[PDB]
Amino acid sequence: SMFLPPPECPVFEPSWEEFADPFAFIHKIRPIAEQTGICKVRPPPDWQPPFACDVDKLHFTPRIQRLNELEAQTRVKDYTLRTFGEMADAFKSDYFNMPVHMVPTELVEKEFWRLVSTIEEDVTVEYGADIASKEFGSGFPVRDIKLSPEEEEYLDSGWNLNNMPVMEQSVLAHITADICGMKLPWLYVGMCFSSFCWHIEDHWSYSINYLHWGEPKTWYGVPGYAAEQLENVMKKLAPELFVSQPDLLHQLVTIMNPNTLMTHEVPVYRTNQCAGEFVITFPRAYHSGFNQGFNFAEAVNFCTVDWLPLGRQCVEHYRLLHRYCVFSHDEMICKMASKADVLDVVVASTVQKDMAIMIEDEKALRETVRKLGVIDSERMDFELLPDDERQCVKCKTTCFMSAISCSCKPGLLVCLHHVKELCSCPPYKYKLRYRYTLDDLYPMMNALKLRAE
Ligand SMILES: FC(F)(F)c1ccc(OC2CCNCC2)nc1
Ligand SMILES: [Cl-]
Ligand SMILES: [Mn+2]
Ligand SMILES: [Zn+2]
Ligand SMILES: [Zn+2]
Repeated sequence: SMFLPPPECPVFEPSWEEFADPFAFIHKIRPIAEQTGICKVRPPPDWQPPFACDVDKLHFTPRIQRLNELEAQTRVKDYTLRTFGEMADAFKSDYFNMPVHMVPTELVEKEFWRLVSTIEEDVTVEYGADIASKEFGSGFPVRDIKLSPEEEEYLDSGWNLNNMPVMEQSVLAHITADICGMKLPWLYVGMCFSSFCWHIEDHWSYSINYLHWGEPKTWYGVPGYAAEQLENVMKKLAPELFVSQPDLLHQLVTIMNPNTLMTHEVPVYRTNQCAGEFVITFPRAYHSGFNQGFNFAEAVNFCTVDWLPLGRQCVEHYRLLHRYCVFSHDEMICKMASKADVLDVVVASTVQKDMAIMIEDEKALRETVRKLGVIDSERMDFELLPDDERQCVKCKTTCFMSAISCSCKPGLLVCLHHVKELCSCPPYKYKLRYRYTLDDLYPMMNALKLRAE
């Protein structure tokens, strides 16, 4: 009745030995956590990263948020940290007529789900969300300014979210294109009820979230295997969310009661993330939540070797949806292959397998377009073109292995799945533009094998 909290997601308390290597640890808990989509990680009691900031010199531009269930919000779009904190505490204090920390978390949760489902209430809140910048930096130590001995100890921690993307078992650790959205941490300043709508990460990546300080962040998570179930429920109740969008900056997302999902047989788990704790989201695991009060979090995307095959599947799914890519998965694979001699050996082995599938798929595609009567061809360094100059006109995929052009429509490309979609000219007028021949690729494949042994 009213709100039934979902069951608790898994909570892990690794020893320092377990904890020291984030990638080994994540791989370890994966059979458990991937069944629940999210999990919480409590670091060893003495892992205590130093937090320090001047609340008067940190500025940011707030986003405003209406709180209505099923209402469309867009994924992306001046306070000091102090003036925001004052506004945030006053809001929670006045809303509940209580001291801001005496408000029970159970109560804030039940109240959140009441207020979002009521048309009459028009509660609006504000929050901060931006990548690390010079005007507002990471909450973790970074090199620059003389650091304290305590800060230096955490500079190279695997769990320092600045390091995670560039560590050795990370797969995005070598991507050329400056995907600032996916290897840089994001900073989040929350207040009571400010919420993150249901979503999955770009390219179905992992995310790792650290709550540096403040009141808890409440999470709901859904395991990856249930992603399409959830989408079907949402399509049915809010179809306006699923119309086509002109770019990445136009994704539509919404607040939705997890009990609604649970009624439709979608497994949902919850947690309250407190200061000093990590939440990890797994590939294609839907998640949402809201902040209990004034707080400060930091989060980053990442991709492990476990993720690589899912990344390929995600881009295929993006193609089916005519959804824009953040980067080319094939380009990332080939970039790594080209650096095989310095790859971690397990990484080399995993990349080799994805590359084999890529090559077999590419062979079949090239044979198909040849049979359609595309004969002329020319090598092309796709990686040099801005993304918006190499997207398939039909399905918006970022091209890299190959594409079709026609002199009839200068600058336009289709991927090889959409050869019929470029123009009315006969295919013999087309050119196949390709990055590699088979012969270019097999030394790269062999290098990976040698590195992998
Ligand atoms: F996977 C690549 F290496 F890119 C690749 C794959 C296939 C290809 O052409 C095939 C298919 C058409 N006949 C010759 C072999 N050329 C290059
Ligand atoms: Cl409302
Ligand atoms: Mn997320
Ligand atoms: Zn296409
Ligand atoms: Zn043409």
